[PDB]
Amino acid sequence: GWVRPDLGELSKVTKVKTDRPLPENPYHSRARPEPNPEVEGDLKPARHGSRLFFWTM
Amino acid sequence: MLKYIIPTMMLMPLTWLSKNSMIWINTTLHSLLISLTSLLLLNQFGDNSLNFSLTFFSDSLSTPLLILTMWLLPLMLMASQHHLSKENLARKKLFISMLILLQLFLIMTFTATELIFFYIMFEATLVPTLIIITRWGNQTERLNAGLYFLFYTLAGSLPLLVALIYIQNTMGSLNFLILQYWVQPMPNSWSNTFMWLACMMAFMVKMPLYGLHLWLPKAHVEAPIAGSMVLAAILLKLGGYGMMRITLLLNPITDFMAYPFIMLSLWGMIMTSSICLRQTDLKSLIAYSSVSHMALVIVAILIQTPWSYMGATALMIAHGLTSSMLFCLANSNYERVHSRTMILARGLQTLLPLMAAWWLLASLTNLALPPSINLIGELFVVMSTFSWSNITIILMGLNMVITALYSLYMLITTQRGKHTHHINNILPSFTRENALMSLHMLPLLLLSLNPKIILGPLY
Repeated sequence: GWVRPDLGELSKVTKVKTDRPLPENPYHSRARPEPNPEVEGDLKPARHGSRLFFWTM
Repeated sequence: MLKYIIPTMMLMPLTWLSKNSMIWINTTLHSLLISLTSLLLLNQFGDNSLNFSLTFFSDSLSTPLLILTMWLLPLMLMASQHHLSKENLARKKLFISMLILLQLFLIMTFTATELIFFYIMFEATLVPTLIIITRWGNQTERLNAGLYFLFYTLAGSLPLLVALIYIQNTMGSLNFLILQYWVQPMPNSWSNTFMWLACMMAFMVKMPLYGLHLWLPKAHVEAPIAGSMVLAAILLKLGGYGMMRITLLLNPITDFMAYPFIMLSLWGMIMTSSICLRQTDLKSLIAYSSVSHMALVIVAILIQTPWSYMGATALMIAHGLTSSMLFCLANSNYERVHSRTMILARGLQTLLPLMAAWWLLASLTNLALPPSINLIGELFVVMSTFSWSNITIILMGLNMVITALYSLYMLITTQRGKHTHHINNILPSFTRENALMSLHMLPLLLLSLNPKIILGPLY
């Protein structure tokens, strides 16, 4: 028997069932260190303008 | 204080769009009106100072100096013709506007709340004076004089900015109240000593003291009358004003570190009063006189007595008036004879019969005549320094003897005894010069009646 595979039927991405489970963290690395605290919310007008030497507001 | 800032601005385009031979009358009239309005300031009472903003405020030290500035403007703006009356209309307007802008930065500087703002307007006062004395110096070393003026006053005045920024970012803001009400003692380390030496040495350059005083006499004998009188009176008394304000900080280390400046000031006061006894070049005598009296002012500031500060501000205001007037009489004699020397222009008792009264009265206000303000200042400085030490009053009285000697020699040299009878060009005295003399003398005598104004913060 053994029908020859047509060009290009040795292609065409394939499913397969397994028995072992799909892995988490296959790169055997540590966890993520820290997120950055996000600055959100509305903003008020500035406290007394510039707070430089002078030029107050 | 904005009611004094903004008409000083508005008096500037006045000079531009006033027509030919009418700029003079309008500027003189309006600056005298500004002088009345300036005299309306004097409100300051008792407990606090007065605040004309978080930007402007007036201590009672700043009030008579401010009225002195806005009173010395119209006197100068009349004083500065007949040596530029033949020049161009555009250059004339540029000169008058330069004096108005210099008044503006002086008012900026005397009502400076913040010391940073004080430094900026300090060297803003420094800027136009070089242009004035260089463009109208009327001699051949005016370049040398303006250049020494510039580099001395900057190179002394410049690390003061670094010390003020350091105080700005180590103790918060630099309002004089919050620099006050918070000021902590600063112990005898070395960095505190260098900060003190930077600030006090910048103002030492500005006064000047003896080791740094050749700054001054070239900038007076090689300068026009406007730059000379404003330079002497308002710039030196502005330097003293600044030292008075900044010496509130650095309380303990001035006793440790303030002995050699007292020393150089005293011995150089004696040597400067000695050097202005034998010179020619009549203009220079008043310059070294100013060096002597401001060395006396420096001794008065660095000792820290309320008697000393009252005597200091009285001596400042009286000597500003006297030295400005005496510069103006020297320019009057130089317009009579194109000499600048002293042994040439002799006589002048026979001729010019009225000018003898102004020479005598200005020489007696320089003599420390006893009801005048000059002796009030010198007397309280002598009282405070004899409280400082029982031995230093010898130098004060020796300064007194030599001061009377050179001042009265300056009187009896130019204007006593024999005309040289080869002069034959001098005209009788104009009404302008005597109007200027009466504008100088009469406020000094009327303050001699009531000197409760000019005594400063510690009244």
